[PDB]
This record gives sequence, C-alpha cells and structure tokens, in this order.
Amino acid sequence: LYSLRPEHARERLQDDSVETVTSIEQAKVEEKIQEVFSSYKFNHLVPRLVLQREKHFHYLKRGLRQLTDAYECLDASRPWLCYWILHSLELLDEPIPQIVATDVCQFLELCQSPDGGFGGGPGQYPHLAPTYAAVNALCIIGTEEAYNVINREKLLQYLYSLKQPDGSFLMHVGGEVDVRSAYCAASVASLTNIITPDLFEGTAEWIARCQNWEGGIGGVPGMEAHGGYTFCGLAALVILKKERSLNLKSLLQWVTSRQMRFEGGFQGRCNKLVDGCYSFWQAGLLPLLHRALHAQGDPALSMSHWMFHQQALQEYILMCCQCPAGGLLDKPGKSRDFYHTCYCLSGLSIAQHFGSGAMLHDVVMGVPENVLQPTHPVYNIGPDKVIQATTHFLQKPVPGF
Amino acid sequence: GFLSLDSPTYVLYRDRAEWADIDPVPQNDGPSPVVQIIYSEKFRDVYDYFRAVLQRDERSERAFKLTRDAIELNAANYTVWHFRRVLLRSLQKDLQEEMNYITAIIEEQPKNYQVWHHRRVLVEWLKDPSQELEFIADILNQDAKNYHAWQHRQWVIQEFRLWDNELQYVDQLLKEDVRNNSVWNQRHFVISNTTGYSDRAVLEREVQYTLEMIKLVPHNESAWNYLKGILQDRGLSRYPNLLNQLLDLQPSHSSPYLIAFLVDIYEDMLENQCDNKEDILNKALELCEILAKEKDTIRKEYWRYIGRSLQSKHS
Ligand SMILES: CC[C@H](C)[C@H](NC(=O)[C@@H](NC(=O)[C@H](CSC/C=C(\C)CC/C=C(\C)CCC=C(C)C)NC(C)=O)C(C)C)C(=O)N[C@@H](CCSC)C(=O)O
Ligand SMILES: [Mg+2]
Ligand SMILES: [Zn+2]
Repeated sequence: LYSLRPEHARERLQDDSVETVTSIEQAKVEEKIQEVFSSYKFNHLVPRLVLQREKHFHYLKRGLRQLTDAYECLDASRPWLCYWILHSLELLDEPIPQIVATDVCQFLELCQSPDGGFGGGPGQYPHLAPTYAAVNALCIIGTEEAYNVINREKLLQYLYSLKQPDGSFLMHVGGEVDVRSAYCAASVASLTNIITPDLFEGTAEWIARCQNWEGGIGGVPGMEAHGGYTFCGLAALVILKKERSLNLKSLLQWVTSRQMRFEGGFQGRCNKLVDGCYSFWQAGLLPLLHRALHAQGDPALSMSHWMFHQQALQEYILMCCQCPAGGLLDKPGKSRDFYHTCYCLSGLSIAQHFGSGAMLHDVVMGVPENVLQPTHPVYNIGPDKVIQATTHFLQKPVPGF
Repeated sequence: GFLSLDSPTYVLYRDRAEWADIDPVPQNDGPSPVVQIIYSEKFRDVYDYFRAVLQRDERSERAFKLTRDAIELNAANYTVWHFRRVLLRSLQKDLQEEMNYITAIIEEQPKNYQVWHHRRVLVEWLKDPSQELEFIADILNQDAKNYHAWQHRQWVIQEFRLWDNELQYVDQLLKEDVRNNSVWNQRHFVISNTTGYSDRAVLEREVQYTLEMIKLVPHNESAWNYLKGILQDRGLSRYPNLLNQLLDLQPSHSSPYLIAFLVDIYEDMLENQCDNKEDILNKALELCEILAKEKDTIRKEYWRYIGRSLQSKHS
C-alpha cells in the first residue's frame, strides 16, 4: 500500500510556518487521514482493502425505492437519484429486475416535459441537469421501453430553446449559464442522435473561453479552474470533436496537480480539500486527455496507465471513503449520500481500468472482488450502454422540424 | 402576514381558513414509485398546496407568500423559484424588499445556485448594483472561497464596470490567506480586464510581487501557478533572468514547485531553439526523474510522460 509506506509521511503538508485558513484546514484533513492509514498498524491486523459490495448494494437497492425525508433537499433532483443509484448498481454488476426498470421508465415519463427535456420530479419544469440524468438512466436500463420514453423531437426543440447566441446554453428557461449545460446538452443530443448542423455552433469556442491561466476550466469565462466544470468542458469538447480548442497541455498539468500527494484523492480546486467525488470529475479527465493526445498521435503516451496515481486514488477511496453501513462519501467524517456513492465508485472504476486502442491494463488494489464494471469517461455510464444507445438512436433520423 | 415556517405557532396550510377554498394537489409518483421521498407532514402540506396554486396559475399574494415557504423547504426547487419571479412581476412587488429577502436566504444557503441566480435577476431588474460588492464581501468573509459569490462578484464588476477598488480588495484577501486560490484568480481577472499583462511595468510588478510571496510561503502552490500562468503566455524562455533567479532559491526555497517550474522553463527553451540543447535537455530529464522517483511521485506517470515526450522531441 503506497499510502502506508514510511516515506509517505514525507508527503505531509509543509506550511512554511505561515498558517492561514487554508493550511489549517488541510492539516486537519491530513491528520484525520493519517489516523485512518495507521488504523491497521495500531490494531495489529493485515490491511484488507475490501470494497463492501453487499453493504453498498442494500443501501442502493433500498434507496432506489424510497428515501427518508433527509432527501427533501433533493426533491428537484429525482432523475439524478435514479441515475446515481442505477449507475452505482451497474458498476457493482448488480442487475435491474425488468419490473424495477419498467417502474423507473414510467417515473421518468412523469418527469418528462411536454416541451421536451426532463424536470427534477413529476410536473416540474424541465432543466438540463435532470434531463442529462434522466437520459443517462434510461440508457443504463437500455430497453426499447426505456429508449422510447424520450421524445426526441421535443428534446431538440428544448435544446434549441436554451441555446445562446454566444454558443452557451441556459440550464433552463429563465435560468443560469455555466459549462455544465454544454455537457448536459452534448451528452443527451449525441446519445439520442438529434444533433443538427447548427445546434452546437459556437459551443466549442465558448467552452474554450472558460479555460483560464491555471490550465483548468471555470464555470463561465473569468472563473477559477474547477474540477466539476473542467470535466464538463472537456467531455463536451470530446463529444463535439473539438478537444483541440483547448490547451491540452496546460490542462494536463492542471488536473495532474489536483491529486493530493498525501491523501491520494483529488481536490476540486487548487488549495482546497480532498474529496472523493472528485475521483471521477478529476481522474475522469485523464482517460479523455489520453484519447485526445493520442488522436494527435502523441508518441510518449503510456500503454498501461492513466496519467495519475491509480494506486493512491484506489487506496484513498477504499480506506477513506466507505461508510461501514454501506454507501461512499466525501472524506472521513462526512455522511454517505447517493451522489458520492456514484462518483466514488465511478472514479474507482476509472482508476482500475486502463485502455488505449488495443492496450488494456487493470490495476485492482486489495481483494480482486474489488474490480468494478468499466465506465465510459465521457458519459459515465457503461461503455456497452453507450454503444447500445447510440446504435439504437442512429436508426432514427435527426429531427427535421 | 408572514407566519414563519419555523414559528412555534406555524399551522399547516390545510388547517388554515384563508386557504380552505382551494384543494391541495398531491404529487403523481405513479402506482409504483422509485426514489420516493418520505416527506415530512410540513413539506408535503406546502408542496401539495404549491401544486394547487401553480396548476391553476393563481397569481395571488397568498400564493406569493406560500412560495416563500416552499423555497425554505427546498431552496433548490427551481420550479418554485420561477413561479415566484412570475408573481414578483404580476403583483408588482417591491423589488427592494425582495432584495432584503434574497440577502437573508443567501446568508443561510450560500452554496445554493437558485438563490444567487435570483439575486442577479433582481439586480438586473432594478439596474442597481450599489449593494453588491458589500453584500458579496460579507459572504466571502464567511467563506472566502465560495464559488457562486466569486462568480456573482465577477458578473457585477464586469456588467456595471466596477473595477476601481477590486485589486485593493484582492490585496486585502491575499493578506488574510495568501493561499486562497480564488483570490489569485480574482487578481488575474481584474488585471487582464483593466491594464492587461502586456504593460511591462504591470508584468514586472506582478512577477516581483509573486516572487516575494513564493519567498514567504515556498510551498504555496497558488503563487507558483500564478507566476507560471502570467509568463507562460509569451513563453517562459522569453525571460532569461527568471531561470537564474529561481535556480538561486534551489537551496533556500526549494519545493517540488520550483523543480517543476525549472522543467517548465526548460521545455520552452528546447521548443524555442535555445543554446546548449543537449545540455538543457539532460537537466530537464534529470529533474523529471527526480520528480517521478523522489520529489513528486504522486505524479510519476505525468513526469515520466514529460521525460519521454521531451526525448521524443529534442533527442
Ligand atoms: C450532480 C449535481 C451537481 C454536482 C451540482 N450539485 C451541487 O453542486 C450540490 N452540492 C453537492 O453535490 C456537494 C458535493 S461535494 C462538492 C463537489 C461538487 C458539488 C462537484 C461539482 C461538480 C459539478 C458542478 C459538475 C456537475 C455535472 C453535471 C453534469 C451537472 N455536496 C455538499 C454537501 O457540498 C448543491 C447542493 C449545491 C448541481 O448541478 N446542482 C444543481 C442541479 C440540480 S438538478 C435540478 C442545483 O441546482 O443544485
Ligand atoms: Mg435556475
Ligand atoms: Zn464531493
């Protein structure tokens, strides 16, 4: 275990004897993480990095039907809860009974707006975030029933209704603009084959304006580089085949700098704390940058590993992000939630599976039963689900209006 | 008549006489619900009634007061927020009182997206940015890194052209936490939108300032990223003195940022037809191995890629 090596203690923060809110909060975190790392030593057992699959499964399978009122704050993110859960079950190789799947399909039908797109619950106005989640969920299920839920003509209209003259998209009518919208739109439009020639005109250029002095990408031009927004920006460009619109090298240096030398996990922004959900948003950028640089015929690219410490990330997730009761989380001390379960699992999968053309190479830390189903770095749903959905929707012509 | 959702004497809407005329509309989750939330009685009561007034599109003062409750129950419900803005214009509500309201709820939920977007809509409507910089500074006093607060601050500044005192605000916050990357970002936002970095005196002032910050806190990555970000533009090799000046901190202020920075200056020298290419290449390749094997192993795959890439190019 890379994290448990003696020389690893040298990776502890060096505050230069100048404490500030930033160094103090970081130190508190490393302190808590170190206690977790050493728990084995102090208890005299052999470290067993085990992914609590059955614990995670009961939690997920149960959350898929009902949730406590603690979830009232997510009453407008119901298609997200479906996606997060269905995708977590998918990474854990757990199946979706044809009856559950049909129930999910019917629920999303209620969340779908007569104007295209999906709202965060039955009867809510449509928004791009739950539209992305609803579509990804229906693709994970992958039945004709599921695919048919989506009204493609109204979806294209909806996308057109959010499109801005500058290339950006609103998240919803009368709503805000940020890089998430470009990705939500490019993800649902591509999967469903509704991309018209002008739908994403200026979009690649707008996203390129979000890349700042740091190498990363901010929510809108001028903003601090952020891990969640950077994934959306790059993943959207990959879909649009315009990754070249970015300075891929400065982006590569920025994301690799986000992995925490001590904790092994990824931080969302420079000088902020480690967070398990960034195992996906940040580490997920490496496969995408691999694909892009390779498309440019980069000769120096690895043929077995992503450009981050796959081992250390798997260790942070396995040792520090699981809730014994099932479910995954931000960092030790945090409470579990379906969002973090989905992205901690999503990032683990990315950390375990490498691939580049004909090259395939796994790295599964701990017990071999830890290996998860692979995840598509652009859509974050199983690669099979991606091929299966796109091939299906390619049987339908792009809505002509 | 605002009966606080938290008032000890708060009464369910179904028990309120001034609402007895309207029938609450329950949520349609289907016969076989998935991800079904077991709502509290209060939540369920307010939303079933919100559904009622929304379905009938009742633009009343009572409906207006109710959206306030639905928002407090779930501030992320954007559908409620929409209807609330619909009622703000229909009923011709005082938008300044609404600014008071949005100020309160943002203080409570500063990381909520809806609350900030709403405040922006109000500022647009009123074409009044007079309270903004001060309000945002109060939020940043509680969390100097709040992303929405910084985003709103950038919008107000660019939109209403309030650039004059921002660099000063930046210096203040940098004093409080020189490691606050949001502030290093704001510094760049102000400068590039005002003087630019082409002005040699500005560039000189910025590089010098940054270098003094690196001297004080050598392991602070933000100052390192900023130094790189503002020079990387024209090319690091374009600044011959810089390699020397950092090569001098090699013993005193020698973090893995300085090492990485040297490999960065080398990469650009090699690309820009530098003297001693065989020599420079070796140093840069040496540093990549030291970094990969010893100094910055978490990034070993990256630094190796760099080494390989540097060879394939400048062999
Ligand atoms: C998937 C939801 C998305 C991340 C986002 N939600 C939030 O920001 C909520 N907060 C949290 O989830 C945090 C997680 S820990 C901090 C890290 C992040 C938030 C990652 C950022 C990633 C982004 C922005 C990319 C998202 C990609 C998309 C394709 C959408 N929890 C805590 C305890 O801090 C909110 C509570 C702020 C989001 O998009 N939220 C919208 C959409 C809701 S669907 C109608 C919102 O309105 O809140
Ligand atoms: Mg909104
Ligand atoms: Zn998180």
